[PDB]
Amino acid sequence: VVQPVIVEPIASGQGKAIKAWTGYSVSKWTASCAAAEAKVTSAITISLPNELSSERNKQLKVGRVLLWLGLLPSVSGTVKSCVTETQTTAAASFQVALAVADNSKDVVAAMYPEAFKGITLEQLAADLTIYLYSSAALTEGDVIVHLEVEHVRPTFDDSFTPVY
Amino acid sequence: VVQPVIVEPIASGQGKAIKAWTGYSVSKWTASCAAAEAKVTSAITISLPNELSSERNKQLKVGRVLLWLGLLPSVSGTVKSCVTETQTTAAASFQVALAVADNSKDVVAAMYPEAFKGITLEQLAADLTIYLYSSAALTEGDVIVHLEVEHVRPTFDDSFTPVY
Amino acid sequence: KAIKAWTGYSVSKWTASCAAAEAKVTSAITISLPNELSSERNKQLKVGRVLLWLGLLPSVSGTVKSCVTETQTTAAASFQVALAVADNSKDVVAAMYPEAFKGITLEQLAADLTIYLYSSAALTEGDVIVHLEVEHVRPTFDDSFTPVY
RNA sequence: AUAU
RNA sequence: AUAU
Repeated sequence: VVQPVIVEPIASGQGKAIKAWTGYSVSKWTASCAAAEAKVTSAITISLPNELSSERNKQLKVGRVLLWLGLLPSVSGTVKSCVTETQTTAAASFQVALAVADNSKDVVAAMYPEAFKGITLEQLAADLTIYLYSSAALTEGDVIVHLEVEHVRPTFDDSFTPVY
Repeated sequence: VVQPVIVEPIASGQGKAIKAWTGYSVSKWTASCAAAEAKVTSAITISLPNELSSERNKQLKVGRVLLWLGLLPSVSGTVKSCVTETQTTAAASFQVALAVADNSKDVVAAMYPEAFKGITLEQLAADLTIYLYSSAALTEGDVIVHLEVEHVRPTFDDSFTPVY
Repeated sequence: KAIKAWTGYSVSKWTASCAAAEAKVTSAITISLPNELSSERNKQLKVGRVLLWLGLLPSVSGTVKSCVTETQTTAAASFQVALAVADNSKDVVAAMYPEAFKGITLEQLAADLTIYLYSSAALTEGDVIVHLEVEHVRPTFDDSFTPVY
């Protein structure tokens, strides 16, 4: 039997949003890029936001990392990123990366399910780095790297600080 | 209906002792305090006592923490303490302490329920410090700081070191 | 009798080469993880029993000692603290570490502790090969192929 | 073997 | 995600 199918076309914002894990919550930050000459791989350090910085909030567990890449309207060359482990020549990140966000493709993203699981939010901040590459020269703000990280939902959100 | 009540007086030792958590035990150590002039906040590094120093032992997780303050009979000014995250200006500890041991009040202790939870015993020793303030000059020996820490009853000291 | 590993735990064995040093010097060797255990995720694996060998060359004569103990300030002190030391003067040239590193992460093994080597006589690089075997929870990942997109 |  |  041959089922005739019709492919209804989707508009941009219509992708399935991925819900987080029961008892986890996604938080997202942005990292503005550095300036660099063409074909230079730059490193960007993952900086934790603030809420996720107290000693209790730091020990949180991670468990799905999504890499976005919001380059601006006038950029031209190919741009790439990957969140890998701190590499010793930067470019090599791209040779091990389990996923690379390339603007050359339809979706400029990278997802890391089963890759950085069970890591401490602080651990994420320490043994991994974000790498950026572009075949053109970048200026202080062309590529804004979005990092979205799932982690156990915190306990402080639940109470007031006692008094006394 | 109005309930008549009599408030029978408690002497000193008569306070309730707080029991630990099933699967936990409390270790206590003393930290003698160095000398300093009046109105100066000093820093005291939390040093791990020996049982809790081997690597297996170093990773027990922390539960609730209690801070005592045993100052000797000839002291006079106000004395204050707290265990906060290693502050950049010793005196700011007091602006962020969720509990302060002021000797101006009846009980000279500070407890830390729901704060510091889940941290590693080594982490305690690393990213936190004790601060002591007094309105008068101190000499090495007054104000022995007592620190009592809850942690997973160690699996370790349930066996001898092997032979051959 | 060969010691079986634990259910779940598999044993990883790897070597490290001698450093070429002078007589009576306690040198230090850094434990570095073998590539298979090198991913961010594999590093989080928990350690179990750890064993230490000593595969010295047939002509090396003198006493050779080794122990795997927490990173030291004064290398030689390792021996005064080592829960087990490997000698060649003894019938057995091993150091078994039961209950001593039980809850550690492979990552911590590579950071928190080091390997030390003493020899009464001076050594050439490669005179003594060090074998270190670590029980670690079997990595889940070995059962999947890396995705392709 | 055990533990959370 | 797994899986306990």
